[PDB]
Amino acid sequence: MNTVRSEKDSMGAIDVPADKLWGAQTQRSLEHFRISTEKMPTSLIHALALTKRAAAKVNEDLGLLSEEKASAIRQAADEVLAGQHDDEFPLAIWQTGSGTQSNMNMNEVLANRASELLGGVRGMERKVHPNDDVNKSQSSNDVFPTAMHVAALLALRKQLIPQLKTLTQTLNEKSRAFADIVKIGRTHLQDATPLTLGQEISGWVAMLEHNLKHIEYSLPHVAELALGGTAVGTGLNTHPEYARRVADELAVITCAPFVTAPNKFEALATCDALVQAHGALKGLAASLMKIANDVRWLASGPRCGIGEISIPENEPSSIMPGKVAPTQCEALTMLCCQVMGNDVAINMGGASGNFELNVFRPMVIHNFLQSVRLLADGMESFNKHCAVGIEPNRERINQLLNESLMLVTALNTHIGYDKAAEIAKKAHKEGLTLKAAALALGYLSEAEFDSWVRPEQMVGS
Amino acid sequence: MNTVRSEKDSMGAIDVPADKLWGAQTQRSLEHFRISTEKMPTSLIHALALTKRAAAKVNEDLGLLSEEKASAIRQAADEVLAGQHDDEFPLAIWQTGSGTQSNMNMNEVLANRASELLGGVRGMERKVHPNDDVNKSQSSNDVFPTAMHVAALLALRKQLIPQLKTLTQTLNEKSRAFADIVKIGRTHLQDATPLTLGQEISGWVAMLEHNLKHIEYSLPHVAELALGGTAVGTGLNTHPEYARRVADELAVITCAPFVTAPNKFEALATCDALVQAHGALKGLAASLMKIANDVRWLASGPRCGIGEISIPENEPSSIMPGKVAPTQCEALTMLCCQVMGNDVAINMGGASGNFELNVFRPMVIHNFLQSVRLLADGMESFNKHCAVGIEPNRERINQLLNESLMLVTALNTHIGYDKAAEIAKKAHKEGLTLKAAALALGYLSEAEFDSWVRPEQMVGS
Amino acid sequence: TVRSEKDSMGAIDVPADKLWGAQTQRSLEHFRISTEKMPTSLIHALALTKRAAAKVNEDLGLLSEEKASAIRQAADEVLAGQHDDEFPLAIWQTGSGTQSNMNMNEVLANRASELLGGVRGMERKVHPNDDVNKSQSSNDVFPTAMHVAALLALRKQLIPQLKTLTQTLNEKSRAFADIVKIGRTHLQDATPLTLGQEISGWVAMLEHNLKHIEYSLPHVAELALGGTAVGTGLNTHPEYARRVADELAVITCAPFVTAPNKFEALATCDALVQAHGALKGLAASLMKIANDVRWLASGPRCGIGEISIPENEPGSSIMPGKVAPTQCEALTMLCCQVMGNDVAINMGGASGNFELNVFRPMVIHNFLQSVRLLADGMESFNKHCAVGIEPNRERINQLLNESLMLVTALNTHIGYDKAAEIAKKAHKEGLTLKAAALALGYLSEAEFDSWVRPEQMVG
Amino acid sequence: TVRSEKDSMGAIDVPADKLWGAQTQRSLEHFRISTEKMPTSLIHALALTKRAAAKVNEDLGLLSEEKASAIRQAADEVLAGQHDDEFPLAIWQTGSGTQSNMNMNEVLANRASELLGGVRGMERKVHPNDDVNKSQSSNDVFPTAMHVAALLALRKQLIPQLKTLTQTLNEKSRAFADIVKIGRTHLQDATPLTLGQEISGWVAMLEHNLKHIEYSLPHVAELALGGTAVGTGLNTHPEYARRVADELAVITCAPFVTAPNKFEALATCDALVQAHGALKGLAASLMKIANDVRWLASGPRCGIGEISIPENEPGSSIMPGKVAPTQCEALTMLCCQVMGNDVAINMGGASGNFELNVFRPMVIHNFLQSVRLLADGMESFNKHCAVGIEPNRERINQLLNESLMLVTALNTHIGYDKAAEIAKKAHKEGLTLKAAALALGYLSEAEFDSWVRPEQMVG
Repeated sequence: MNTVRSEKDSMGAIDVPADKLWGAQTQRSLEHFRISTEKMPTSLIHALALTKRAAAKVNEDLGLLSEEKASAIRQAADEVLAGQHDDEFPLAIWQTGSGTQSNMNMNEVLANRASELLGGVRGMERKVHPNDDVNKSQSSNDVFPTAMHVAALLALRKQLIPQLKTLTQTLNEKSRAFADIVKIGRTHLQDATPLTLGQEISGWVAMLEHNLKHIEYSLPHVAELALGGTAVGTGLNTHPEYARRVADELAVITCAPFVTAPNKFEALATCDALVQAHGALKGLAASLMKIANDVRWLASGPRCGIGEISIPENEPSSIMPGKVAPTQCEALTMLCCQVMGNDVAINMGGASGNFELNVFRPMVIHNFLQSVRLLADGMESFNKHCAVGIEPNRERINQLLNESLMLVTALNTHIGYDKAAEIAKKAHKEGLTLKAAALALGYLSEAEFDSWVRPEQMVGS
Repeated sequence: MNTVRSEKDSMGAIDVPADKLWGAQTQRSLEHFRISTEKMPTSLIHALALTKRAAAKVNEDLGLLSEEKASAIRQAADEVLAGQHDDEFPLAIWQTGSGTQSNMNMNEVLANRASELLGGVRGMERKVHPNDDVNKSQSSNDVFPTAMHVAALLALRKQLIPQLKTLTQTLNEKSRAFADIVKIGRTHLQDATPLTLGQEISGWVAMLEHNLKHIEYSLPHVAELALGGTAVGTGLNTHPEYARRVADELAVITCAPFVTAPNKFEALATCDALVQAHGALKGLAASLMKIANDVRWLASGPRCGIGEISIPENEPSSIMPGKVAPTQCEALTMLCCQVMGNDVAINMGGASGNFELNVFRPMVIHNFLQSVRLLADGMESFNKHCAVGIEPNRERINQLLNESLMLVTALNTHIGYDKAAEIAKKAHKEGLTLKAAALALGYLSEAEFDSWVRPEQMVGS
Repeated sequence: TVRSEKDSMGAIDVPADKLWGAQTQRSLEHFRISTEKMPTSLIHALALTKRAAAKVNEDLGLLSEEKASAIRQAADEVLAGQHDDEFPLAIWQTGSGTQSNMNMNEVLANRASELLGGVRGMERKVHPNDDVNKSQSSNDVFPTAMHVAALLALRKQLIPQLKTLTQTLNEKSRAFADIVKIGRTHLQDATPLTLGQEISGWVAMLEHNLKHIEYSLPHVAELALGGTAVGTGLNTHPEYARRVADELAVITCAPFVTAPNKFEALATCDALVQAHGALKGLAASLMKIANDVRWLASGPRCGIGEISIPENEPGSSIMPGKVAPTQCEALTMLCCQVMGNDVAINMGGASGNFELNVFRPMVIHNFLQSVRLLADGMESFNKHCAVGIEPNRERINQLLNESLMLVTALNTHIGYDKAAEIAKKAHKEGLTLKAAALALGYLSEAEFDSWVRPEQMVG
Repeated sequence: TVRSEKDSMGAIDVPADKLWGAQTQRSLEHFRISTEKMPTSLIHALALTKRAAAKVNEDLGLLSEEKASAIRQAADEVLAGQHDDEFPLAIWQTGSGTQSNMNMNEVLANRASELLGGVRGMERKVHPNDDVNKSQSSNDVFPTAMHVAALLALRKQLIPQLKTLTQTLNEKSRAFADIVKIGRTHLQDATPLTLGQEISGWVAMLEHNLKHIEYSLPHVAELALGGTAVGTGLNTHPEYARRVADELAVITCAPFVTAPNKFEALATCDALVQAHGALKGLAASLMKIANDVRWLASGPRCGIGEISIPENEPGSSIMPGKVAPTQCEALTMLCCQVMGNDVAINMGGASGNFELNVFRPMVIHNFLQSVRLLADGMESFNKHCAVGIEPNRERINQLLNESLMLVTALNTHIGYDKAAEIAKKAHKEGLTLKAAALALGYLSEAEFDSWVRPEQMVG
C-alpha cells in the first residue's frame, strides 16, 4: 500500500502506511533503527497485549477509564492475542533500551483499533488515545519489564517445562526397557567396568529431573512484576492499589502466579530474575549437550564407530546403507551452543543497569525468549524424532563386551589375581580375547570361562 | 495454497505445496526441524546461489554439463540473487550440522526452476535434476562451508568495512572541528588533567582505525574456499582443476579475492577462519561499546549529569525539555553485548569439530552473519542519527573546567607548590572555586589568576 | 636428598623431605602447565573425604583401627595447615582428578606410616591404594571433594559475607530514607526518589541473590562417593555410600547426602554448572551496585557527587578529593572474572562423555575462584567502602532544586500548559523553575515554596 | 621486626625484612581478595619499564647518573629472580594498576638506596615517586608493562611452542602419508583418506593460527608510556615517549614503538582484546586436534583404536591398555579456560570510560594466563603425546576393509545397481563387501582384489 496517513506526536507529523494500525512513535522507531532483522517475538507482543488488557480492566475497576473504552481495548488486545495483527508490530530489537518504542507500538495499535471498534476511525480523529487511555496509570519503564516477565514465565510454564517432562518420561521408559542389557563402560573414552544400558540412560533421566527442579526454583522471582513502579519505582501518579490489582488480574487471565514485585527499584533497575533464570537454562543446555553426544556416539557407525544403539533414520544414497547422520543430535548440540552464547549477552546486559533503570531490555528478552524456544522445541523435536525410537543393537553390545579386556576381574575369585592379570596381559599383547588367552595358558576350560565370566553379575542391582 | 505436489527422494514420496519450487529433501527438513524461528539469512541463500552458479559454469567449461542446462541454472540462480524467490527457502538454522539440507534446498529450487526455464515443469518430470545436475562435482560437505565464506567475506567487504570507514570519517571531522575546545579529563570517573574535546574524539578515531586493520587481517583466511574438497577433503570424484576453476569463477562474479583452500582437510574439519574473523568483530564491539558510552555519558542531563555535548533528538513530553534518551547509543550498546555472546556460541561450535567434518555450521554462520549485520547497520545508524550531529556545549564545558580543582597546577610556576596546594585544599574543604580560595588567602589578584590559569596551555599541542 | 619410590611403571626419585610418592612425582614431570594448583579449600575437602572413608572402612571391618586412626590423624594435620607444600600438582592434569587423588593417598599413607612408628617410602606401614584409597575410585573421590569444597565455601565464606553486606546497605537505606534526590533513567534527569529508596533496590537485589544461592545448595550437597568406577558401586559394601555421606555430614556439620543417581553424579558437573549460574547472577548485581556507588560518588566537581565514600589511598596534597573509587574498581573487575569463569565451567560441564566427566580440575578451579572472589570482594567492599557511604546533602539538594523535574508539582495549581511553559523557559534561558515562574508572573515566591514539595513526590 | 614508612596518609608499619613501602603496605590491608597476584612476567615487564624510564631520564638530564644506575641495578635484580617475595599485591586492586606501579617504585627505590650505600625506609637516598616514577604516571606505566609482558610472552613462549608442535605433526603427516583409513563425517563411516592427510589438516590449522597470532603483534607493540595522566603528555619531555619505546626495544630486542595515539592507548585495552581473539582461535583448533587424538586412540577394544599414544601414568597390572589420554584431557581443559578468559577480557575491554580503562589488572591476569596455558600446554602435548603418535596398522586396515565404504570402487566395473545391491546385502546380512559380492556371483575374488584399491581412492 503506497497511500499514507498522517499521524502526530509531540514532535510533529509523520506519514504511516494507510493500511497499518500503528502511529507516529512506531513509525519514527521503524525509520530510525534499521538494524539487522531481529524483531520482537510473538510471545513478547502477546505479553504486552495481556499487560494492556489487564491495565485497562483495573483502570475501569478504579473508575479511571470508561467501561466503553476499557471493553474496546480488551477486544483489540484479544485480537492481537488471537493472531490477527502480527504485521502491526514492525519494530527492531535494537531500539531504545527501555523498550519504550514497543510499548508505544502497542499503545498506538490498540488505540487505533479500539477506536474502530467504537465506530470511529484510525489516526488523529481516533476516539481512543494511545497515551491518555491505553497507557493510563503506566510508564514504559514499568510496562516493558512486566511484559518481559509475563512472556518469560508463560513460555517456561507452557512450552519448556512440558517438553522437558515429556522427554524425561521417554528416557525413563527406555531405561526400564533396557535395565537388563549389560554393556561396556567408558571413562576417559577408554573401556571401563560394565553397566547396563538402562543404568546409563537413568543418568540422563536424573539429569533432566534435576534440571526441572532448578528451573522451577527460578520461577517465583520471574513471577514478580514491575507494573505500578511507574517512572522510577516510587509509583508516583498511580492509585495505591494499582500494582497489586494489575498483578492479580494478570494472574487471573493467564492462570499463572504473578505477584507485584515487593521492591520496585530492584524491578526497574535490573534484569536479575532473568539473569538467574537463564542460569538454569544454560545448565539444561549443558545436560542436553551431553545426552545428545552420548546418543550420537553410541549410534555411530555403521561399522567403524561404537554402534551400540540404533536411532530413527529420518532423512535420506541406496549405495550407502546405514549412512544416515544423527541429525536431531546435531540440531540439539547446535542450539545448546547458542544458549551458552545467549547467557553471556544476557549477563552483560544484566550487569549494565544504571541508577533507576536497566536499559538493555530488548536485547535481554530477545536472548531469553530465544533460549526458551530453542530448548523447548529442541527437546520436543529430539523426543519425537529420536528418543522415542532408541533401540539396542544387542549383538554389537555383546561383541564389544566379549572382545574387551574388562571382564577379566570375574576370574579373580576362581584363579587368583596373578593368573587373571597374566591372562589380561597376554590377551592385550597378542591380540587375543580373554578366553583365548586363558585357554592358551591352560588355566581354565571353555566351560569354566563361560560359567565364571558373567556380565550380569558385574553391574550391581 | 492447499493443493500439493508429490516429490520423491531415495526415501520415498512426500507432499510439497504445489505453489513452491522446493522438493522432497527440503520438505522433510521443514517437517522434522520445527525449532524456533531462525532461518538461513538472505546473505547465505545468495551465497549458496552464487556457489551453484559458479559450479554450473565450471562444469560446462569442463564438458560435464550441457550449455542448455548450465545457462538455465545460471538464470535460476540470478532470479534468487534478484530477490524473486525468498519464500522458497523455508529451512531452520537448527537443522543437520553440515547444512546439507539447505544445500539440497538450493539444488531442488534451482532444478525445478531451471526445468521451467527450459520449457519443462517442476516436480518429478523435471528436465533438470537437483543432484545429478545442480550438485554435479559437489558435496554438501564442501558446498556449505563455501557458501559460509562467500557470505562472510562479501558482508565484511560490502557492508561492514564501508560503514566503519564512514563512521571513522565523521568522528575525524568532529575531532578536527573541536581541536581547540579544552575540557576536564576524567580518569576513574574522577576529575583529571584537561584535554581537548578533539583529542578525546581522536582516541575514538584511532580505535576505529585499528579495528579496520584487524578486520582486514582476517580477510585472507575467510577468502579460502572448501569447494573441491568433496566428501572428506581428498577431492575424490572431481576433476583435478575444479577447485581452482570454481574459486576463480567466484572471484570473477563477486569481484572479491576468493581462492581455493590450500588444505581442504582444515577447510572441512573446522570453522577456524570464522572463529578468527569473529575475534576481530568482538574487538570492534568492545571499542564501539566504549565510544557509545562516552557519547551518552558526555551528553547526560539536561542538568544533573555531565552535559558537555549535545546529540540529535530523534524521538519525542513538552513539559520535559531536554529529556530525550540517547537511543542510538542504547541500540549500539545492546548489539555490542549481542556480539560478545555470539562469539561464545561460535567458539563452542568451532572447537567441536570431529575427524573430517565440523557439523556445527548453521549455528556458526547464523551468529557470524548476525554480528556483521548488527555491527554494519549499527555503525550506519549511529553515524547518521547521532555522530554527524555531535556538538559541544561550550558554556557547560567551561563551567565544569572553571569549577574544578584541576587547574591549580597552573599556579605552581607563579606562587610555588606549597601555596598552590594550600589553595586547592582550602577550595575543597570550604566549597570554593580555586579563584575564590586564592583571593581569600591574598596570594594573588583576580587579574593574575585570569592571566596565569590558561587551560589552552595545559593540553600540549 | 632423595628416596626411590615405585609404582607399576618402575622406580622414581622423590625428594626425601617431601611426603608424596611415585605417582605424584610422575605428574610433576608430565603436567608442567602454568602456575595454577589445587586451592587449599579443595585440598582440605580431599583430606576430609579420606578421613571419612577411613572411618567408614573401619566401621565395616575393612580397615584396621590402627591404620584408620593414623590416616585420620594425618588428614587432620593437612586440615591444620601442616602440609601445604605437599600438594604441588597443577590444575591442568588428568581430567578425572586422579593425580590429585593419588597425591592425597600418597601423602596420607607416608605420613600415617610415620605416625605408626614407621617411615615414609617403600617400607611404609600404610599403603596409598590398598589402605588410603580402600573402597574408593578417583572417579568418585574427586567429585566428592569438589562438592565438599564448594558447599563448605558457599556456607562458610560467601553466604556470611553476602548477609553482612546486605545488613550494612539495609542500615544505610533506613538512615537515608528521607533524603530526596533526582532520579536518573537512560542517564537522564528523571522523577525524584529518596536515597534510601535507591539503596533499598541494592538491598533487595542482594536478598534475592541469597535466595537463588540457597536454592543451589541441595544439589551440591549430593555426593558421588560410593559410585566407584562407573556408578554401579561394584566391589563396594552396599552401605558404604550412605555411611560415608553421613560421616562427612557429621564431621563438617553440613547436610551432605549420597547422590540418588550415581551415574548423573559421575558423568556430569551439573550441580556446579547450576550453582555457578547463581554466582554469575550475584556478579551482575554487584557490578550494578558498585557502578552506582562510583558514579554517585564521582567528582569532586565534574561528575555527580551525591554521595561520599571513604578514601583509603594516599594522594598528592595538591589534588584533594581526587582519590579513585578503588573498592568499586576491584569489585567490578572480579565480577567480569566470574562471568568468564562461568563460560569455562559451562564448556567443561557440557563436555562429559558416557560414564565420566573429565573436565573436573578446570571446573572446580573456576568455581572455587569465583567463590573466593565474591566472598572476599563483598568483605572488602563492605569494610572499606559500604559502611562509610554518606550523603552530600547540599549537592543532592542543588541538583534536585536546579533541575527541571519538579515542575510537575505545579500542574494541579496552575495550568499544565503554564507549567510546561515554565519548564521550556527555564531550559531555554538557563533559569531555575522558580525564576522562570516568577518572570512569567504565574505565581508568587510563597506559592512556589508551598506547592513544589519534593518530599511529597516520592510515593 | 618492622619499620615505619610514610605517605600522605601518615605512618604505617612495614616488615623490616621487606623492601616495599607505605603504599604497598596499605594495599595489602585494603585488597585482601582471593589468591591471584601479579605474575612474574608482569613484574619483570614493570621492572624493564622502570629500567628504561631511568635510562631515558638520565639521557635527558632529569635524573642523576648515580641514581639512574642504581635504579637499573635494582631492576636487574628483580629480573634475575632476587625479589620475587617483594610483590605481594592482589590482581584485585585499583583498576589502573596504580598499586603495583607503586609496589615497583617503592621496592626499586629502597633497594637502589641500599646500592648507593644508604638504607631502606624513610631515610632512603632514592625516592619512589620523585626518582623511580619520574616522567611517568601509573596511567601510562601499567599499560606499557601489560604490552611488554604480552609481546615478550607471545614471542618467547607461545610462538616457539606453536612452531615446535607444528613441526612434530608435519613429520607425522609425512610418515603416515600412505596409510589409508576410513573417513568419518557426522561421526559416521565415510569416504577414505590417509592418516597423513588427516594429520595435514591439524598442521594447516596450526600454521593458520601462527599467522593470525603474528597479525596481532604490531598493535601490542604500541606503548602508552609518555601519554602521562590523560594522553596529552603534560609535564613530560617531548622526546620521552619515543626515547623510552626505543630503549625498551633495545633492552628486550623486540620491536616496541610508541603508540601513535595516546588517548586510544590509555582509554582502552583494544590491542589485547584483539590479540586474545587469536588465542581463543588457537584454543578452538587445539581442542579439535586433542579430541581427534583421544578419539582415534580410544580403546583398547571398544572404541576406534586407529592410533597409539604414549602411556605416561601407571595402571593396575590386571588392566593393560586402559591408561587414559591424559595429555589430551589437560589440553582440552585449558582450551575451555582460554574461552572463559576471553569473555572476562572482552567485558573489561568494553568497559573503559573517558580517558582511562580501569579494568587492567584483570585483563592482563587473564591474557598472561592464556599465554602460559597455551604455550605450556603445547609443550606438554608435544613432548608427552604428539611425538609418540603411531598408527595401529592392523586395526586401521580391519576397520577400512570391513566397512561398507569401499563399494564405490565397483561402480565402474559392474553396475552401480549391482554395487548397491552388494552393499545392501552386506549390511543386511552382516557380511563383508567381498563376501556379499561372491555370494551374489557378481565377480571373482581376483576381480574384487584387483578392482577395490583403497590407495586409488584418496585423490
